[PDB]
Amino acid sequence: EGGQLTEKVRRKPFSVVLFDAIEKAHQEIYNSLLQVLEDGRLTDGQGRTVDFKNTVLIFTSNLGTSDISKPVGLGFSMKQKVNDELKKHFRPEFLNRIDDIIVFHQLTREEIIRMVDLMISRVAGQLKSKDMALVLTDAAKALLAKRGFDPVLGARPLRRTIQREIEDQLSEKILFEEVGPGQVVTVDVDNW
Amino acid sequence: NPYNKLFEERIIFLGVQVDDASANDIMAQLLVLESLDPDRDITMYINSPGGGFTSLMAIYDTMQYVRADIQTVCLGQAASAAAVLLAAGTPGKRMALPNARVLIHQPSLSGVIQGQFSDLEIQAAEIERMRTLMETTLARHTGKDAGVIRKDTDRDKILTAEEAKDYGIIDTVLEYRKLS
Amino acid sequence: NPYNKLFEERIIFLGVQVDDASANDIMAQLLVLESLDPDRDITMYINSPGGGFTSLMAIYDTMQYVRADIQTVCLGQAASAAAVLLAAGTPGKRMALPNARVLIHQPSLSGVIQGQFSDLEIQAAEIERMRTLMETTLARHTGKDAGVIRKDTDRDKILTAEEAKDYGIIDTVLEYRKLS
Amino acid sequence: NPYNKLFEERIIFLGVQVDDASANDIMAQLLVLESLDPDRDITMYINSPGGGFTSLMAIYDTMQYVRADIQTVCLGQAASAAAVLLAAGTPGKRMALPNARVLIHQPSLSGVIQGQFSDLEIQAAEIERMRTLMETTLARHTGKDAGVIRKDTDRDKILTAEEAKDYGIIDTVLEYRKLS
Amino acid sequence: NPYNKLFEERIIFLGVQVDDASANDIMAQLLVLESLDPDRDITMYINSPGGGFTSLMAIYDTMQYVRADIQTVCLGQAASAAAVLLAAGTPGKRMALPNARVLIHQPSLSGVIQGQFSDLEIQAAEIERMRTLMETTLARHTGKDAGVIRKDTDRDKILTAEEAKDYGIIDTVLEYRKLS
Amino acid sequence: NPYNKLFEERIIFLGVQVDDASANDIMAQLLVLESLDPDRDITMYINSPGGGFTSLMAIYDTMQYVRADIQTVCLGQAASAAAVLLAAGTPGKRMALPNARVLIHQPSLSGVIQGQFSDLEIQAAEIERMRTLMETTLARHTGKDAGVIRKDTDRDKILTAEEAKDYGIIDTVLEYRKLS
Amino acid sequence: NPYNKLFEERIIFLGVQVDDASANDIMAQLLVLESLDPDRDITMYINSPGGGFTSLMAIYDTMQYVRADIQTVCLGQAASAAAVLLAAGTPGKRMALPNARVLIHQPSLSGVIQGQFSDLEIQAAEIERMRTLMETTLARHTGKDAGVIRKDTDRDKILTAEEAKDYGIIDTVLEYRKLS
Amino acid sequence: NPYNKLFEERIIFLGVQVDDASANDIMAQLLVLESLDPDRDITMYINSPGGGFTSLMAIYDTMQYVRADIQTVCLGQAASAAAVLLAAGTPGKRMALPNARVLIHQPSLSGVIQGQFSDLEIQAAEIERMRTLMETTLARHTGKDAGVIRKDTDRDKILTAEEAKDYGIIDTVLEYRKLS
Ligand SMILES: CC(C)C[C@H](NC(=O)[C@H](Cc1ccccc1)NC(=O)c1cnccn1)B(O)O
Ligand SMILES: CC(C)C[C@H](NC(=O)[C@H](Cc1ccccc1)NC(=O)c1cnccn1)B(O)O
Ligand SMILES: CC(C)C[C@H](NC(=O)[C@H](Cc1ccccc1)NC(=O)c1cnccn1)B(O)O
Ligand SMILES: CC(C)C[C@H](NC(=O)[C@H](Cc1ccccc1)NC(=O)c1cnccn1)B(O)O
Ligand SMILES: CC(C)C[C@H](NC(=O)[C@H](Cc1ccccc1)NC(=O)c1cnccn1)B(O)O
Ligand SMILES: CC(C)C[C@H](NC(=O)[C@H](Cc1ccccc1)NC(=O)c1cnccn1)B(O)O
Ligand SMILES: CC(C)C[C@H](NC(=O)[C@H](Cc1ccccc1)NC(=O)c1cnccn1)B(O)O
Repeated sequence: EGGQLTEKVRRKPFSVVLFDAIEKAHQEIYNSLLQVLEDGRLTDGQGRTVDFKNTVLIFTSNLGTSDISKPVGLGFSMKQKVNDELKKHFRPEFLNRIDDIIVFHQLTREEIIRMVDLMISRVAGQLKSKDMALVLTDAAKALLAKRGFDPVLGARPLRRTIQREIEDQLSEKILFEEVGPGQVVTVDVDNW
Repeated sequence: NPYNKLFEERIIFLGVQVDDASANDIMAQLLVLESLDPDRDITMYINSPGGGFTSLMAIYDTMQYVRADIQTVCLGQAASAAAVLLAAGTPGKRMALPNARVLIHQPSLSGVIQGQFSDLEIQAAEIERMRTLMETTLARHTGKDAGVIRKDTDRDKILTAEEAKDYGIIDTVLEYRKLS
Repeated sequence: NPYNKLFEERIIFLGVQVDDASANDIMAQLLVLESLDPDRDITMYINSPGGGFTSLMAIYDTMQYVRADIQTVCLGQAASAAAVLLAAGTPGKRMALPNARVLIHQPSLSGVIQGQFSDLEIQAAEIERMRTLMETTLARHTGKDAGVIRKDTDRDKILTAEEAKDYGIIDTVLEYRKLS
Repeated sequence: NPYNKLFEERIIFLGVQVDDASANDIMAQLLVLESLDPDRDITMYINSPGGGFTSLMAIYDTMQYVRADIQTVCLGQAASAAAVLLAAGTPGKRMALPNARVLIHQPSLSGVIQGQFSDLEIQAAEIERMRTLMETTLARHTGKDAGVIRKDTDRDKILTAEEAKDYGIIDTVLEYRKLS
Repeated sequence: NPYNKLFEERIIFLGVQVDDASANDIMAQLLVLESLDPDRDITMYINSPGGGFTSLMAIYDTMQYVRADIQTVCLGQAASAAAVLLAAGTPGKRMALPNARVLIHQPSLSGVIQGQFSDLEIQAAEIERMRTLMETTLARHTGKDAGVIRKDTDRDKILTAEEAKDYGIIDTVLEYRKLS
Repeated sequence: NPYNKLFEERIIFLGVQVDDASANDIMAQLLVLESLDPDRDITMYINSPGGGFTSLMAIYDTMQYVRADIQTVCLGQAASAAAVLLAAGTPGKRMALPNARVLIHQPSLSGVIQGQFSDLEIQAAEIERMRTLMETTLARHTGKDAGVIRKDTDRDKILTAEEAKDYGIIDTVLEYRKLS
Repeated sequence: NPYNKLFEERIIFLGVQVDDASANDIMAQLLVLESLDPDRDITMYINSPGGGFTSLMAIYDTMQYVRADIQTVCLGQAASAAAVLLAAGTPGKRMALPNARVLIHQPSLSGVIQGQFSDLEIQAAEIERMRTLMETTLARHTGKDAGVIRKDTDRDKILTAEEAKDYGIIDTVLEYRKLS
Repeated sequence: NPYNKLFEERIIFLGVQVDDASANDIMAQLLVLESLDPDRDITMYINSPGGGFTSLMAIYDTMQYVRADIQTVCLGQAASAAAVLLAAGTPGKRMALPNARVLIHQPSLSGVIQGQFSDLEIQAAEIERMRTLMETTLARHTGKDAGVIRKDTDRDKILTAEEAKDYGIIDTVLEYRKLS
């Protein structure tokens, strides 16, 4: 284990490899990754030609956390803050073979509630399998966007916010034994 | 390195004579700890003999600027500019060790500055508004009338930490934790 | 290291007496931050007692040269040359802390320089064009008539930050952020 | 590096003249060893000629603050502030080498300080409460009546370690271990 | 480190008083940038008060020796030797900031040197050929008659950058990139 | 680094004037070599002009405290404190180079100390018990009667290494080992 | 680091006042470059005001000792001892910049040395054989009669580089390489 | 680093004024090179003005102690103590550069030392046995009668290297190797 890239990427020449938190790694790690951006081939520790030829390689760095850390900074008072953090942290030999650098912004509240809409509908298909129905309301969706988002980590713990705040109280139906032919449950937690 | 581990645990150590270079270090440290975590309290340890009014109000404004609460702890001495910085902590978080000394006194020219009387009417109007600003600052932070502080800082007013609590310079005299 | 993290966040810290060596450091820092990102604003923190006119106009021209906007922030003092550098920031980005002091005064020879009267007619014509250039610079950046500044910098004109805003030295007195 | 290996084995080495900067180092070291292990005894080696009262009471309060017991060991000299810091160790853990010298004496102004008589009535009331605090501190730690210490520290009272044990400054004169 | 990033971008920063040690640094830097790329222009930033004639002609000959064009930029001051080094740049590449000062004056003995009159006829013949060499150098680089420069550097001739362009010391007054 | 390789081979090098800071280094080194191997002999090289009595008895007690035998080697000089530290080695392990100088002399106040006669009766009782302790220490280690040492250290008693062996300061004059 | 890259390209930079410590650095550098490549030419850059005769003849003998040819290049000044070191380069490899100054003069006591007349007959016989050795050295390297050099170094003989070539101090005045 | 590469090739460089700290460095270096290879010759380069007798006899005894032969090479100067260290090399391995200076002279008190006549009869008996030991040492190493050296070191005896060979200070005047 280690050298497992044979069973992954020359098993699948059409693949997508994600390098999460590349800013944490050592310099010597991506000196060996300079091959695969130039050539598309990699030399394994067991002597294989691990082709990265059709693989969409994607590197990842949250080199941006300044605004993220509250609307304050190091001064006495976005997109280009994390661009020059890559230049500060990495070597320019590594960054320029990469095709496009994609920067993500802070999500607007109207952008978050659409993600809430997409993910509340994922469990709703498993409710009408048992002829249950979460009657959807938009007042609860705004509170899920408040609780399931922070500007350091947000829209990743949104799904745990769904299962802790909705799905905990929908287990209270069968705790007090609500099955029937089907119960049209509507939940709204208090305002914050 | 023990000053690094103070600063990694968000403790700015004043320590020396408040001059320009000491004020420049703390404002660099107040804003970095503002940027590292603006919601976590900066602690400021004060063992200073004071000095400097523009260096005072450089440290004073910066520790009032930052989002973080400043926990001022007087170690053995807070004199002149440093006792104002000691009162400059957030209310409820101004601390002093039991045998720490708080020395409040009006601003003073260290050494004579020469000049024409028109030059000296301005250097005297400057130390007068240095004096009123020292008293207006120390009245916002001690809850006194700023004419009371003018009567009190007429001379050198040495405060023990128990009577710097009664004066309003600090809020808590620190109790010992020797588990013994 | 807190001065590095200021400079990595594009903050040039003036801090000390403006002399040659202090001017040499800032021009080295103004041009590096010009080359790192010429469209991102350089911030200049000023806690200086001033001094130097050729060191002033070395810092002044370089912070006027660079593509980046200079955000000048007065910390506790911008006396003499440093108040000219404080006005030298871009309009709308000249800041001061609330208890910062702005001290504008005409150029002065520190100490007597000897010489023949032909030598002294030139050293006096020099400080006269040092004086007019200090007033012409401070009139471009405060919006005054440069004869008004000659009347005002006749003596030491100490400006509080609220009345350095009214004078045009700074554009904003910085409000505090303590969560409070 | 032998001072690091003292500090890694939880030994704070006083060593030099107790001034601000020496007091600032020890309080940085007393609190780091408090945070590394608050239940394991800090040892304080004292070879100091003393000096400083606010620097004394900065070191004194911090070594009384921490959860760890302070083992004070006098090496060759514990004079003035040092001898108070030597008594400031926890009871049973105050040690001295057999030819170490303990010198207790009342506080003293190094050099004349000038001023009006109203200024000097306060600088004399200060050294009087410096004197009573030196005697009240040294009475908590030696078990004497604090008027006895006033009679004894009237002049320079040099104590040999065997008669600093009888005085209560230390608790144990250290026996030698040369296997021989 | 901002002086390294100047030197990595082929900018030699004069900055300080031209003495031996300052001349020794620049000749070390002029030849390294000659060896790194002899066809790419070295830029020389000048904020110097001058001084030294053998240190002048050490920097002067080395910046004339190298294959690279020397772009001289006057920052706030080019006095005495530094104004000769400012004219020592290649034609078309001699720059000055708009409020930079160019001060040309004949060589001078700093302080009295004693000796017999035969010793002083040689120290006076030396400063005379220091004077003619300063004028012959400054006539090659300004296009003047070297008797005109003797009349002009009879006293201290302060040149503004706009009239150091007319004098021939510099070729371009640098325009800004922020319009304020 | 040659002082590290002495210390890695358990050689403490005294070398300089015995003051506080020199005494502080050796006690740090005597205890580290005590902790590295308490059964392996520490060697102490002495080339010191002496000085200090509390710094003497700090080094003296520590080299008597440690479990390791102290091999004292006099290099070119052991004056005052140094010669007491030279005798402070373990018996049989006190060495001197053949042209080393051992200088024993009674304690002395470097410079006048002022004071009232009650202050000076104590500073004289101090140097008297400094004198008796210097003689009682040097009688334990030379096997003399301590009144003999008072007669001998009445003035400066320079001992050659061959007659410091007869005096009991050292035990062996070191023979040369040049293969020759 | 520009002095390292001179030394990595086998360039010893004299630069400063020839004293003991400057002579000690160059002899350390002359022998390392002797050991790195004894057949590749060491270049010696000279911008020195001279001074020292035993420091001269320490540098002189070492640059004559080594197998490598010494290329001496005078930068702005080769005075006294440094002009002897400038002639001390190998024939054909003694260079000077066009405005470099070569100053040859007889040895001199900096300051009065006192003593009995028997002591002063020897200090005068010393500076006489310092004088003859300076002239015998400078006659081996300039091809003059050593009585001619005594007549010429009777006073301070300033040589321009073009007339230090005619004198024999250097062999080539360096032409400029500005590609223009 | 050129002093490291001397020491890695077993060359101790004396270089500076022989005092305590210079003697302490060489004895640290003489014993490390003794421990690295006791059968390979240590080379000692001497460019020292001398000074110190106990520092002399610290270096002298250590270079006589070690198993390795000491090759003493005089560079430009061996004066007072350094000429004794120059003769202190092993026979056949005492070298000097051709224009090196060897200066032998009797020991001398730098500056007056005060005291009672009983104190001064001992400080004079000390410099007398400093004088006899300097002559007995220099007679073992030059093969002279030690009364001849007393006549010769009555005053300052400057020896050229060719007549320091005849005197017995050195054994070989070093011939040059410049391939030329
Ligand atoms: C109580 C507050 C206002 C601070 C006090 N003010 C002062 O007297 C000190 C004096 C001082 C200290 C160091 C160097 C130069 C001058 N603060 C000042 O800078 C100052 C200057 N002019 C008038 C009043 N104060 B205290 O003496 O430090
Ligand atoms: C806005 C500025 C120009 C006002 C004040 N200027 C001055 O007084 C300064 C202080 C100073 C510094 C060095 C040498 C002599 C004098 N004046 C000058 O820079 C100066 C320098 N040389 C000649 C004449 N004036 B302040 O001290 O900066
Ligand atoms: C036991 C404590 C008091 C330490 C003692 N040290 C002192 O005497 C020192 C010496 C000193 C230093 C600065 C200014 C004036 C006096 N006393 C003080 O710390 C002090 C400081 N300010 C006013 C009065 N005393 B020790 O020498 O007894
Ligand atoms: C214009 C060129 C020639 C330089 C001028 N000449 C000189 O006076 C300087 C002297 C100086 C001046 C200020 C500070 C330190 C040294 N150049 C010299 O070294 C010098 C030496 N002897 C006679 C004349 N000039 B200027 O004064 O620096
Ligand atoms: C052999 C023992 C007694 C050491 C002797 N040292 C002393 O006399 C030294 C005196 C001294 C020496 C150098 C610099 C400053 C002070 N002892 C002391 O430290 C001392 C301190 N206070 C009063 C008297 N002596 B040595 O000089 O004989
Ligand atoms: C031309 C060669 C000989 C170098 C010249 N020599 C000297 O004048 C130097 C100047 C100097 C340096 C240090 C101490 C006293 C004097 N002469 C000596 O080195 C010197 C040293 N001791 C006695 C006599 N002359 B030059 O002045 O540097
Ligand atoms: C020739 C050998 C013996 C050394 C020569 N002798 C001396 O003149 C030196 C010069 C010197 C150094 C330090 C302090 C006082 C005096 N004499 C001594 O070493 C010396 C040291 N302490 C007392 C008496 N003489 B040399 O240093 O001139």
